[PDB]
Amino acid sequence: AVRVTYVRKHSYNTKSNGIRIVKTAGGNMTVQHRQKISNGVRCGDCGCVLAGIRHIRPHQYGWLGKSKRTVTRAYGGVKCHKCVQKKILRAFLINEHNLIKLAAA
Amino acid sequence: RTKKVGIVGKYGTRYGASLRKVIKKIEIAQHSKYVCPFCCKEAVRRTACGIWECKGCGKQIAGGAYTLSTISGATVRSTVRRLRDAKNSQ
Amino acid sequence: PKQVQEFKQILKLLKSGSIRAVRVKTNGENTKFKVRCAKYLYTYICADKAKAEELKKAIPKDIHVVEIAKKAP
Amino acid sequence: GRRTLSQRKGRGSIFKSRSHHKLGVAQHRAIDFFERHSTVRGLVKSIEHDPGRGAPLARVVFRNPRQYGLDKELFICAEGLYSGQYIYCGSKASLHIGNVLPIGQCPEGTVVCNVESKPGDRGIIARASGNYATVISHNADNETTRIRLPSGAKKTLKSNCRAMVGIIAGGGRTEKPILKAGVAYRMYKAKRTTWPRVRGVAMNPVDHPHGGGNHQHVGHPTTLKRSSPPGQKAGKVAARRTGLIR
Amino acid sequence: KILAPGRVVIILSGRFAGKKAVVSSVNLQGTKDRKYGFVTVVGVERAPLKITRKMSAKVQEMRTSVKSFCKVINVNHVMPTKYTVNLEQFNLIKQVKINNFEAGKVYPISQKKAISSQFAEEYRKGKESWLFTKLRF
RNA sequence: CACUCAUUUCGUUAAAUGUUA
RNA sequence: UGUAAGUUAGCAAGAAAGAGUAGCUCUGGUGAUCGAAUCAGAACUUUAAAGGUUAGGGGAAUCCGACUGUUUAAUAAAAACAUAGCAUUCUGAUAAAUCUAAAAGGUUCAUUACAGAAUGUGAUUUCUGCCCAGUGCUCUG
RNA sequence: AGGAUUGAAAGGGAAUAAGAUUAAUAGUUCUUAAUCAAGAGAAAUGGUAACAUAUCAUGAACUUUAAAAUGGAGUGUGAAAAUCUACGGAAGAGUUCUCUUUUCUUCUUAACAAAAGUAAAUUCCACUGAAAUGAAUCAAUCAGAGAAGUGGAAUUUAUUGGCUUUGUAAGAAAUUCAAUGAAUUGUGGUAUUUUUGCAGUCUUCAUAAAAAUUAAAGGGAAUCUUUUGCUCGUAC
Repeated sequence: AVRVTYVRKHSYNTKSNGIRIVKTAGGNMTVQHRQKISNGVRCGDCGCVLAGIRHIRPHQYGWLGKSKRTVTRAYGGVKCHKCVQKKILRAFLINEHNLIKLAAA
Repeated sequence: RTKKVGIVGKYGTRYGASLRKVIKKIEIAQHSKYVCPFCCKEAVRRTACGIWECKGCGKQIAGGAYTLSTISGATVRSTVRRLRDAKNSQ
Repeated sequence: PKQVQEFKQILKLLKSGSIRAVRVKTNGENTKFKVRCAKYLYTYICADKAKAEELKKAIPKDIHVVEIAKKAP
Repeated sequence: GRRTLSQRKGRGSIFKSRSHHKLGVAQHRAIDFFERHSTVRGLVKSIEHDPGRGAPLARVVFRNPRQYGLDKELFICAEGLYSGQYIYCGSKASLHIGNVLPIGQCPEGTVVCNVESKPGDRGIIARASGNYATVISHNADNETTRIRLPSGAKKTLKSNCRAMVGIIAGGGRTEKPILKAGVAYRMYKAKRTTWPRVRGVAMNPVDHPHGGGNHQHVGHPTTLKRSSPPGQKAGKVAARRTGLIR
Repeated sequence: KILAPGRVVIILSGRFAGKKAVVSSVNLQGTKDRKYGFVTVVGVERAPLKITRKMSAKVQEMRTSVKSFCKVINVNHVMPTKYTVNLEQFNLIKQVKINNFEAGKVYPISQKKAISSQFAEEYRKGKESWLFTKLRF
């Protein structure tokens, strides 16, 4: 087999020193540098991973399109649909209860 | 499989019969499931010492070190409930 | 490098003044029209000789054209 | 002679607390008008494990009484607290588990925890696992109340000293027998450097006052006065009694 | 009937989550294309802003404009309220039928602005108040 | 014995203390 | 294939003890809508087969330490140290211990008796007898 | 507005690859092809929904959320590479008086992007409402706070979007032949190992960093081309 060497001067297998050995022209293999695996967005209430948003590095969200870093809904990109649905029902039902309980019962 | 050394069989023969018997009672309770006080599902499992999380129900409950509710904290809950009634009613 | 897909978009590339150079590579099966623009190198894979000649005529006369064959320049 | 290990512990070089992963300081919120004369509501967002302490900690979020924003707190969780719970702090708070009330509002016999020794000092007593203090009696003549500390001693505090109603979570932690020296080694991961304790008799005369001779023995009485200088105060200090009590 | 024409509802999910809408037609059984219980709702996408005495009349009228939407929504995705409007006052809502909705294409902007204009006119007269206030989640 | 006014130990964004209304 | 006393019932245990193993020619079992090395069996032949390399000697008792771990770099690796278990002492935090010449100084302490600090013995089982005169320590005198 | 300096060439971090080249330097030079940062030239739609639209489709103060950013063990499994191997060959070499349609060697392709064809795992959404209880895993585990089934949405899989394929791009490179010019560069595998993710299980009196910096939300104040990219290390 073909053995390879690090290209940069980092000699230790740290988290930021990940490599991939891929085949090149002529049969020789070159060394790449692979990105770290990143987490996604979580709902602020239930801590569940949000859908519709990619799991990329924080600085790479700026390069994405405007619609690719959020969801077209209230609290989109910070609250899940279950998280939001309870917020709406909490807001309406509590105010309605206050209207009859107090406020000229 | 084993006559009487059920869960402390992982300790082999190296901690004394009584010490293995004392910890056997605690480890059975520590790793068991408990009935969720809010959704009544046998799904509460300890994560850290004093933190009990209810799996299929999404609740985090503070409790005992190795059981969901201690007997000392059970009477305190009933003591405070009785004291609150006396304060509320005269 | 980006690839244009059908015959319409390539013409608008030569019609536009953003062009910088054109290289035509003839392969054993098809011929590629590589338009060197400011940012990218657009290429069109033409498999029809009749439409290849039409694209050759549409090249503005004031731009450099490189014809490549089995031997590179 | 040399300096004993008890003396080297006071300089605090390798004996400093291993408090790097700790959540923070666990205490009540700073006392303001809205808690002296009214009540505030706090949401229990999560319950976490504070390294180095046996009881869980609660991340309570009070909204704000005077400005716009949030007030993120960090309480010592009472047994029975759950995520999403509403707790109330204030003079007019109801007598429920987890609420923080002035000690004078608690009826006699109430079980409280995280009691303040001085009003507004954010909790001193009854903070370890499963620990609590009991209200003994009140005294409206001088605005003072009596409570029973977890050690059994009685203490007289101002009636507006604050405490949380309930038991500190995590009780029964010390009833589980450590079996391995490794488990005891991990217990002090977020604590001080104390664990592997070499007996004084096993040392040399230079190292310890117990450093013996040809036979491992102390040689002199192990009960000492409180006025003994550091470096000789090894053993039992001001021991009223001694031996297996009956 | 809980879901009847003229009833005011609150949308729970979708792009218009938390908006207030008025029911036009009800179909609990569903159709061949619509395999669910649904209602046709006319809602207020953008609630009016508050106005003061300092703002000029052209700014006041602009600030009180109402942005409306017409949408078919599953009956499971709306929470009915106890409020009802008079469908005679909002006559244009009566003509928002199921057949007016074509799946895939944009709703006609002419009908949307015609309802939007009349929504703002009734808000200016102050006849309906709970409909035209933004719900704070 | 009573007080606070030096003094001690604290807490806060010195964020409604005390007396009237 | 078989495996004893003892035992904290988990082990002792690879206990101990015995038989088989090569080459060649075949058969069968284990799948998917052609393929995997694996297992079992049967003929015949020989210099009768793990052994080129690699690769546990075993049993019967006694003493010490319970066990995993650490140690005198350069004559001592242990029965010494640690250990978990047991027990004792002080301390309500402005405290206990304790560094500093001093200090809105420092450490355990981002701590609060299920805690902090000081000690002895050293797992489990069984048991810890009598003595407060002397020297300590203590007293609510 | 909230707290000063320094502290990592293994922690966090905007963005570059292939081929060629030198007596010696090369993610640094050359060729070709890219990327990043900082500059210059009354406010949209679609889907029931999960959510989706080459910038599109305004969004200030203030506040909140998420990311950067989190132990270990063990099991299963997706993909790539290496090794082994099946089919079909092209080119060269080795052995050959004893045979061997034989043994051996080459048959490759980057960053960055595209979107013919097509996956595995997980989480959600719509319809319906499960007991004669079903569904499933190596193990588990799950279900009227709603299973299974049918049809969908999203994300992860060493860059865009995981794999084949495509642009780059064969014009390079590899192996041959002739004396610079010519030839080739399929398709597979329910195999092993390494690497890289994923999914749930277990374990703790252990719960296993922060900041720079980035994005989103709530609120509603106001009304394609082109330029530049400094300092220092870089030999062995």
